[PDB]
Amino acid sequence: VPGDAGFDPLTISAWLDSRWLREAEIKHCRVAMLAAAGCIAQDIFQFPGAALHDAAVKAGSMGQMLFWIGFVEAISTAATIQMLQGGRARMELSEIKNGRLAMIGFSGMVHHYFITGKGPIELLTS
Amino acid sequence: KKVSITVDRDPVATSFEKWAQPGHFSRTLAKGPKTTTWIWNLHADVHDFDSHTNSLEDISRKIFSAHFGQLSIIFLWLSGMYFHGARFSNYSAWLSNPTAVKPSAQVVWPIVGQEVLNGDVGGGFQGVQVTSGFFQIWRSSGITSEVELYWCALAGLIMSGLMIFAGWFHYHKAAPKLEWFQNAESMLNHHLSGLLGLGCLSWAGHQIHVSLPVNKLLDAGVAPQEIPLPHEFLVNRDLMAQLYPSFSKGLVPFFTLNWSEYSDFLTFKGGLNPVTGGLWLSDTAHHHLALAVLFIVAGHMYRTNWGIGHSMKEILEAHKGPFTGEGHKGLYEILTTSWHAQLAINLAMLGSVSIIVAHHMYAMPPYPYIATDYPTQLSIFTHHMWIGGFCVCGGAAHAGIFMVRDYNPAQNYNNLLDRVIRHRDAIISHLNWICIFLGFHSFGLYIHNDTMRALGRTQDMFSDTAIQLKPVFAQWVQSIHTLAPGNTTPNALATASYAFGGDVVAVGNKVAMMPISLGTADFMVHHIHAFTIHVTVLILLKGVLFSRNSRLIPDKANLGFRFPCDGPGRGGTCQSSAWDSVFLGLFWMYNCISVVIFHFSWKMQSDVWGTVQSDGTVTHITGGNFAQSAITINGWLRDFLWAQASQVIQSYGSALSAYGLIFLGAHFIWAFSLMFLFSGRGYWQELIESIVWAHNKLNVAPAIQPRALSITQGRAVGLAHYLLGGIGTTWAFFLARIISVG
Amino acid sequence: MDSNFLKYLSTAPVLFTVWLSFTASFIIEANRFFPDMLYFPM
Amino acid sequence: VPQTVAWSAKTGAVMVLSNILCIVAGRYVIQVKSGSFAGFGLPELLASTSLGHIVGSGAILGLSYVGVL
Amino acid sequence: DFSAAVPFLKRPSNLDGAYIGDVGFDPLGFSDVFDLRVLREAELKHGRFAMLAVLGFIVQELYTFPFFPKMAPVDAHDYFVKQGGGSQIIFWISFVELFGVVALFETLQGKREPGDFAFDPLGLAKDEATLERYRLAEVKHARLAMIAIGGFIHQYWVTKQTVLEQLGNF
Ligand code: CLA
Ligand code: CLA
Ligand code: CLA
Ligand code: CLA
Ligand code: CLA
Ligand code: KC2
Ligand SMILES: CC1=C(C#C/C(C)=C/C=C/C(C)=C/C=C/C=C(C)/C=C/C=C(\C)C#CC2=C(C)C[C@@H](O)CC2(C)C)C(C)(C)C[C@H](O)C1
Ligand SMILES: CC1=C(C/C=C(\C)CCC[C@H](C)CCC[C@H](C)CCCC(C)C)C(=O)c2ccccc2C1=O
Repeated sequence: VPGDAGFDPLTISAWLDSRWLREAEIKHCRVAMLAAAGCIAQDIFQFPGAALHDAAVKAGSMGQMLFWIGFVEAISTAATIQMLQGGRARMELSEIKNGRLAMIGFSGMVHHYFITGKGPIELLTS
Repeated sequence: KKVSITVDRDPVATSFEKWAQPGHFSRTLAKGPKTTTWIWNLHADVHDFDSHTNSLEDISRKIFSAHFGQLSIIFLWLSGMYFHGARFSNYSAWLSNPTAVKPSAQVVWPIVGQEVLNGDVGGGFQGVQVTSGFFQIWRSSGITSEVELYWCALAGLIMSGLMIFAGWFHYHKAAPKLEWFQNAESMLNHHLSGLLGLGCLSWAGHQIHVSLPVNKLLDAGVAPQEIPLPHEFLVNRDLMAQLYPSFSKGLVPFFTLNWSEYSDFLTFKGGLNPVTGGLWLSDTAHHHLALAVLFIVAGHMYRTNWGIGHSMKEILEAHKGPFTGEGHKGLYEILTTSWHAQLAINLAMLGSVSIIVAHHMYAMPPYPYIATDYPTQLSIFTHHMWIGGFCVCGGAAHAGIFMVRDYNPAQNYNNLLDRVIRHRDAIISHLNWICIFLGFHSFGLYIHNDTMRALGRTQDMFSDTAIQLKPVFAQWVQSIHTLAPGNTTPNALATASYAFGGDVVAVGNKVAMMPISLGTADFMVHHIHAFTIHVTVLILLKGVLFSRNSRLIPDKANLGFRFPCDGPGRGGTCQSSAWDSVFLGLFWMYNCISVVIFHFSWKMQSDVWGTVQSDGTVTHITGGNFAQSAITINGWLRDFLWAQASQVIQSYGSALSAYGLIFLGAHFIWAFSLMFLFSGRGYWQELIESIVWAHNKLNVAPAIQPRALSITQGRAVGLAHYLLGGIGTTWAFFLARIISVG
Repeated sequence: MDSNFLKYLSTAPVLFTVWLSFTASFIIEANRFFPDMLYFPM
Repeated sequence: VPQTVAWSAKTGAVMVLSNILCIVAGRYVIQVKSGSFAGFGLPELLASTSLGHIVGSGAILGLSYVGVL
Repeated sequence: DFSAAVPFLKRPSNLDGAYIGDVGFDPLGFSDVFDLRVLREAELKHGRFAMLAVLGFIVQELYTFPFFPKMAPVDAHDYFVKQGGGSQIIFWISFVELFGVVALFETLQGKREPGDFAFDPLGLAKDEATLERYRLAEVKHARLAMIAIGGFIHQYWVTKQTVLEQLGNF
C-alpha cells in the first residue's frame, strides 16, 4: 500500500505475489539507504585501523559479515515463507521513498567510481 | 495456474505395528502362512504396488518414496566409495605415478590365510586392485588429496540422510496427490531444464574453475601437494589468467557475445591428450556448456501455467496419416495413467543409453589415464553392457505388464496399439524369418569355415586370405570420420576417436587408442550381433504382442501376466505367459551380451592394446590373432577361451586366487541352475512327501507345510542361478586375465 | 522398548541373519586366536 | 576459429531487429494467450524476447562467421 | 499467533509452553517433524556435557593432578587416546549411556521427564518453586554453555593461547 503511484507499465504485479514483491522492494530500499549513507560517511571519516570489497575480503571483514547476515537471512526466510502462506503510515511512505531514492543514488555513486575512481562527495569537492 | 502443488498432510502413521505383521500389504498374504509357498509369495509380490491397491494415488505415493529410498542407497554407496578411497587406498601414490601404480581401494583382514589377496599393487601398499575407474574420476575432478576424499564421503552421507528423510516425509507426513504426479509437461520442463541442464551447467562451471587448472598443472608435471587449492583459482583471477589468459577479460566476452575470446578453455580439439591418453578437458568443458544450453532451451517447450508452450496431447493426436488410423491418439492417457508403460519406455531407453556409454567410453576415453588402465576399460565396458541388456529386457517385461493389466480396448480404438495388435502375425512371422535368415548366414559361415579348415580346404573359407566378406560400409564410414577434421568438421583439429583411423596414442609405452581395422572376422561377428539382437527382439516382442490372447489361448489376459501354463491340453501350453517370454528373452540377452563382450575383449587385446616398442611398432597382447582365428568356432574355443583362461586357472596362491575361486564357484552355480531349469515341480513335491514322512515318524514335522517351489518360481530360480553363474564365470575370467596381462 | 519393534526383531529372517552372523562370528574369532586346527590336539 | 567481434552498435542493431521480429511473430503464432494491445502480457513479451535473444545470438554469431558482422 | 522470542516469526504450534525454556524459537521447524521429548533430552545432555566441559577447560588450566603431565587441554585428548585413560572415560560414559537408553524408553512411555535422572544427592531443590527456578536456570546455562563450548576451542585454533591467558592477554 505505501509507495503506490500506480506505476506498472510491465504489469509485474499480476504475475508475481504482491507480498513477496513489496517485501523484496523494502529490503532493497533498506540495503540501498544503508549503502548510500555508508558511501558518503566513509569518505567523511575512517573507522580505526580500517574496489574496497577486495581489501575487505583480504582483511576477512566481508566473510564474517556474510556469516552473520546469512544467519539473519535464514531466520528471515522462515518469516517470508510464513507471509506467503498467509503518522506511522507517513513514516512507511518516507521509508519507501527515501529507499527508492537511494536505489538510484547509490547506483550512480558506484558507476561514478567506475568512471572517475573517486568517492561521490570528494569528486564534487575536487 | 492449473499446475499446482497439492498434498495430503499426515496420510500414513509412522508405526512399527505393520513391521511385525509380514504380508500386511495384500489380502491373500495378510492371513498368515499355511504352506511354505506363502513365504515365497511374500517376497515375489511386495513391490507390485498396483497389485495391492486399486487407487493410482496410493500407488504413486509408494513409488515416489521408494525412489527416495533407492537414492539414499546410491548416495550411501558413493559415500563408501569415497571413504574407501580416502582411508584404504593408494590414491595419493597413484597421483604421482598413474602409469606405474595400480589402483587399489580394498584391503582384506587376515583371517584364514585370505590376506594373500592383499597383493603388491604399488606405492608401498597392499590391497585388492580395483577396476571401477574411480581414481581416474577423482583425478579428472581435481581431488589431489585424501582430505578432499573425506569431504566427498561426508557429502555423500549427508545426501543419503536427506533422501531417506525425504522418502519418509513424503510418504508419512506430506504425500502429494495424484494430480501432482500427473503433470507431465511440468515434470519434463524441470527435468530437462533443471535436472539435466543445470546439472550440465554446474558441472561445466566446476570443470572450468577446478578441473581445468588443477589438471593443467598435473599434466605440466607439478606434484599434487605443490598445486594450489581449488578455491585459490576461484579468487586469484591472476593465477587463473596465468594458465588460461582469456580469464583476464572476465565475463564481458560472454555477455557481449564475443565468445571466441574463450577459446583457451572452451576448445573443439578432438582426439586425445597426448600426456594422459584421455579427452581434452577443455573439450569436455565446452561439451557440457553446450549441452547445458540446449537442455535449458529444450525444457521450455511444454506448456505449464502461462499460455506459451506445447500440449503433448495435441502433438501426439496431430501426427496421424493414411496408414496408421487415428495415429497417436490415446497415448498421452496411457503414459499419464500407467506407471508400467512409463517404466517400459524408460527402462528400454536407459538400457540403450548404457550400451552407448559402453561403446563411447572405450573409444573416446574421457578420463586421464583410463585408456591405458586396461582392467578398468574392460571392466566398465563389460559392466555397462550387462546393465544395458538387463534394462532392455525389463522394458519388455513392463510392456507386457502394461498390456495385460493397464490396457483398455475401449480407450485404444484404431490407434497405433490397436493396429499393432491387429497385425501381430505379420510382424512375428517376418521377424521369425529374419532370425532364421540371419542365423543361417552368420553362424553358418562359421560352420562352413570350421568344416573347410578341418577338411584341409583353406581356399574355400570366408576369410581375408580366401573368399572375402569385407565390411565396406563400415570401412567407408571410418574413412569419412578420418577425413572429417578440416573437411566436414573444419574447426576440429583431430578426429573424434582414433578408432576410426589416424595415429597411435601411447601413454607410458602402452597404447591408449589406435585404429580398429575391420575385416572378414569383423563382418562375421557383426552379423552374429545382428542375429542375436533380432532373436532377442523376437522373443520379447512376441511376448508383448500375444500377452492378452493368442490363437492358442483366447483369454490369456484373464490368467494374468505371470501364469505357468493353461494345462496340458491343446497339445500343451507350458510357458505361454508374457512373463515366460521375458524369462526366455533373458537367456538370449545373456547370449547376445556374452558374444559382444567376448568380441570386445579379443579384438582389443589382439589389435589395439599392447606396448609400443622403439621404431613405433606395436606388440599386442595376443599378437594379432583375431583376423585369422575369429573366423572359426575352433578359433574362439582355442585362441580365446582356452588360451586366455590360463590366468584364472593358474591364479592359485597369488593375489588373483580369489578370481580362480570365483571362476570355479560360478561354474558350480551355473550348473546348479540346470537342476531347476530341466526339472518339474511334480517330482520335487513327491520327493518332499517322503521327507515329510520321515519327519512325521520322529514327530518333528513343521506346521508350515513344505511345498515344492511354484512352476514360475522354479523357472525364476533357474534363470537367476544361470545368469549369476555365467556372468560370474566371465567376470572372474575377464578380470584375472586383464589384471595379469594388461 | 516397543513391543512391535521386538516382534519385528523376532521375525524369522532377522533371527536367521543375526544367529548365523553370531555363529559365523565366533567361528571367525576361534580361528583368529586358535588357527590351523586340522586335528583335535591329542 | 570463427571470428567474433567486440560489441558495437551493429551488434546491438542485429539484436534489436531480432527481438522486434520475434515480438511481432509471437503476436502472430503464439496460439494460447490493437494488434499488440490485445492480450499482450508479461509471459508473452518475455517469451518473444527470449526467442529474440536466441535468434539474435545465432544471427550475430553467423554474420560474424561469414564476414557480414 | 506469534513467537514471543522473535516477533515476526509465528509460534511453532508444538511449542506451547509445555516444556520450560520455551520462547517459541524454532525457525527450522524440527519440533513439528520430530518428537519434542527426544529433543529436550538431547538438549539437556548436550548442555550438561558442555557445562562440564567449559568448567573442565578452565579448571585444567588452573590446576592439574600431578601424576598426569601438564598439557594444553585441547591437545590433552591425543595423549589420553594413546595412554588408554581416554578409553577408560569413554567406557564408563557408554556404560551409563546404556541405562540412558532404557530411560529414553521410559520417557517415550511417559514414566520419565525428558531430562530427569532423579539426581538430588545434596537435596538442593527443597520445594517445587525452587526446582522450577533451577530447571529454567539449567536450560539457560546449558544453552549458553553449548555456545561457550567451541567458543574458545575455536579460539584455541585461531590463537594458541589458554582461554584464561587469552582473556587477560591483548
Ligand atoms: C555401501 C557400500 C560398502 C561396501 C560394500 C563396503 C564393504 C566393506 N567395508 Mg566399507 N564403508 C562404507 C561402505 C561400504 N563398505 C561406508 C559408507 C563407510 C563409512 C562409514 C565405510 C567404512 C568402513 C570402514 C571404516 C571399514 C570398512 C570395511 C569394509 C569391509 C568389511 C566390512 C565388514 O566385514 O564389516 C562387518 C561388520 C559387522 C559389524 C558385521 C555386521 C553384520 C550384520 C549382521 C549385517 C546385518 C545387516 C542387518 C541384518 C540389516 C537389517 C537390520 C535389522 C534391523 C533387521 C568391506 C570391504 C573395513 C575394511 O576395509 O577393513 C580393512 C573397515 O575397517 N568400511
Ligand atoms: C529443478 C527441479 C527438479 C529436479 C532437479 C528434479 C530431480 C529429480 N527428480 Mg523430479 N520433479 C520435479 C522437479 C525436479 N526434479 C517436479 C517439478 C516434479 C513434479 C511434476 C517432479 C516429480 C518427480 C517424480 C514423481 C520423481 C522425480 C524424481 C527425480 C529424481 C530422478 C532420479 C535422479 O536422477 O536423481 C539423481 C540425481 C541427482 C542430481 C540427485 C539429486 C538430489 C537432489 C534432490 C537434486 C536437487 C538438489 C538441489 C536443487 C541442488 C542445489 C544446488 C546448490 C548446491 C547450489 C531427481 C532427484 C524421481 C525420484 O527419484 O524421486 C526421488 C521420481 O520418481 N521427480
Ligand atoms: C551496505 C552497507 C555496508 C557495507 C557492506 C559496508 C562494508 C564495509 N564498510 Mg562501510 N559503512 C556503512 C555501511 C556499509 N559498510 C554505513 C552505514 C556506515 C556509516 C556508519 C559505514 C561507515 C564505514 C566506515 C567509516 C568504514 C567502513 C568500512 C567498511 C568495511 C569493513 C567493515 C566495517 O568496519 O564496517 C562497519 C560498518 C558499520 C558498523 C555500519 C553498520 C550500520 C548498520 C545499521 C549495521 C546494522 C547491523 C545490524 C545488527 C543488522 C540488523 C538486521 C535487521 C534484521 C534489523 C566494509 C567493506 C571500513 C573500511 O574498511 O573502509 C576503509 C571503514 O573505515 N564503513
Ligand atoms: C546398477 C547400476 C549401475 C552401477 C552399479 C554402475 C556403476 C558404475 N558406473 Mg554406470 N551407468 C549405469 C548403471 C550403473 N553403473 C547406467 C544405467 C548408465 C546410463 C545412464 C550408466 C552410465 C555411466 C557413465 C556415463 C559412467 C558410469 C560410471 C560408473 C562407475 C563409477 C560410478 C560413479 O561414480 O559414477 C560416476 C559417473 C560420472 C562421473 C559421470 C556420469 C555422467 C552421466 C552422463 C550422468 C547421467 C545422469 C542422468 C541423470 C542420467 C540420465 C539418463 C538418460 C537416459 C535420461 C561404476 C563402475 C563412470 C565410469 O565408467 O567411470 C570409470 C561413468 O563415467 N556409469
Ligand atoms: C527400474 C527398474 C525396475 C523396476 C522398478 C521394476 C519393478 C518391478 N518389476 Mg521389473 N524388471 C526390471 C527392472 C525393474 N523392475 C528388469 C531390469 C528386468 C529384467 C530382469 C525386470 C523383469 C521383471 C519381471 C520378469 C517381473 C518384474 C516384476 C516387477 C514388479 C515386482 C517387483 C518385486 O516384487 O520383486 C521383488 C524382488 C525380488 C524378489 C528380488 C530377487 C531378484 C533376484 C533373483 C535377486 C538379485 C540377485 C542379486 C542381484 C545378486 C546376488 C549375489 C549372489 C552372488 C548371492 C515391480 C513393479 C514382476 C511383476 O509381476 O510385475 C508386475 C515380474 O514378474 N520385472
Ligand atoms: C548508470 C548508473 C548511474 C545512475 C543511476 C546515475 C545517477 C546520477 C544522478 C541521479 C540522482 C545524478 C545527479 C548524477 C550526476 C552525474 N552523473 Mg551519474 N549516475 C550513473 C552513472 C553515470 C555515468 C556512467 C556517468 C555519470 C555522469 C554524471 C554527471 C556528469 C559529468 C560529466 O558529464 O562528465 C553528473 C552531474 C558522468 C560521469 O561519471 O562523469 C564524472 C558519466 O559518464 N553517471 N548521476
Ligand atoms: C544437579 C545436581 C548436582 C550437580 C552438579 C554440577 C556438576 C553442576 C555444574 C554446573 C556447571 C558447570 C554450570 C556451568 C555453566 C557454564 C556456562 C553457562 C558457560 C559460561 C561461559 C560463558 C558465558 C563464556 C565465554 C567466553 C568465550 C566462549 C571464550 C573467552 O575467550 C571469552 C569468554 C570467557 C567471555 C549436585 C551433585 C550438586 C546435587 C544436586 O542435588 C543435583
Ligand atoms: C530342487 C528343486 C525344487 C526344490 C527346491 C527347494 C525346496 C529349495 C530349497 C530351499 C531350502 C529350503 C533353503 C535353502 C536355501 C539356500 C541355502 C539359500 C537360498 C537363498 C535365497 C532363498 C534367500 C523345486 O521345487 C523345483 C520346482 C520346479 C522345477 C524345479 C525344481 C527343483 O529343481
